Amino acid sequence: DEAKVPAYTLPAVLALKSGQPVTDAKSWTTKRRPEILAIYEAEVYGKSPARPPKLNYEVKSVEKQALGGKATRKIVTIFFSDKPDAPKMDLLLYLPAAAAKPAPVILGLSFGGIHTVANDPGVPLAEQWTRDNRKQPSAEKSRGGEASRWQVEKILAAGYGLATVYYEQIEPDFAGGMKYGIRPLFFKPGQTEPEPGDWGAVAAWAWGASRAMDYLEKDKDVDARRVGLIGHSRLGKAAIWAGAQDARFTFIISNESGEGGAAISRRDYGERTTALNTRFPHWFDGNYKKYNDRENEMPFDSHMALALMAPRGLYVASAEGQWSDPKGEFLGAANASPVWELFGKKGIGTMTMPDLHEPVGDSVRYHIRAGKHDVTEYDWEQYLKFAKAQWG
Repeated sequence: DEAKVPAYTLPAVLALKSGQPVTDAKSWTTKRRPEILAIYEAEVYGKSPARPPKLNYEVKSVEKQALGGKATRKIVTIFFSDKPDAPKMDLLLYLPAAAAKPAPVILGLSFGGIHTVANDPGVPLAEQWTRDNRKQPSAEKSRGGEASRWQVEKILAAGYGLATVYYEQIEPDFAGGMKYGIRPLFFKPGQTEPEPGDWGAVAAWAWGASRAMDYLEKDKDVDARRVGLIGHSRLGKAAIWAGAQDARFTFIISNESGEGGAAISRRDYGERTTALNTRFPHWFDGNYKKYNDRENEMPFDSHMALALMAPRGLYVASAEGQWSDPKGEFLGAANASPVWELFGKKGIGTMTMPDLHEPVGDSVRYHIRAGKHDVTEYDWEQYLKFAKAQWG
């Protein structure tokens, strides 16, 4: 019920903390954007390490005519650490078989192992984490189980490749899972746990997407100028911050990403933040918890986080049907859009929430669709049109 939504005044994305106004793109790039990035690094997602000077990886597998002659398939292992039994991740890549040149790639963070992304028997079954917080090999019945969320046939049809990484290889997603992930790798000598401004798990997943990018820009069959990033749900939060931190993504797609993602926090009284920091204490850094239930007012809201993409592409999307707030995510994008105008680009183009199946916008796009929390065939149809507008 929209009459029950509190009203509020958003922090001004185009004013500095002093109150001085941001007057042009120069001033955004040199003054305001660094200040917004610093705010979110300290109070929300946490400080991450710098880019590793050298990527340690191995191309484990390269096959032709995969997917019924439709694709070239690779599988690449990226090591976060020389040690043994150390954290590492398996990047799956499908490039179109007919590719005459290095091809654009959509990179994605996946909720399942690489065997869930297509119905491809050449792909080894991956060990996944379960409802009981155990890790164990996946059953063959699970192959292609996420296939409808990735629609690889449409992507190749459009002339593009798809790259995916299973996110829990970077850090498993349950409270207590940090010890199995990359964050312990960067502790100071005799450091037991993260300081309250250090990266949390969302930040860790984002940092992994950027190491996937490190590899994509070495692969001669990939157009390193034409990579984008997609994430769903909690991984849409990750994708927002990876986009903020990593200028190489020409666009990000953030599908139904909620609180700490695209959604405007001030549309409730801090209860989503508490629920998240309570149930998922690993997601955000220790400073974020002071904002629970408005015990402190946030010196930010989500339109500022989304503006960290400007002037690159941004697609926000929602589903009609729950525990989500689609209009909150629309208003995230619409209130970030002024920043794209500083650069001569077009944003959402409206402040009125559209109806079902009516995509709006140019460099910032939005749609709401029927159905449940998911990624569907309808979504990818609009995403691949976005991608064409973004890539030429």
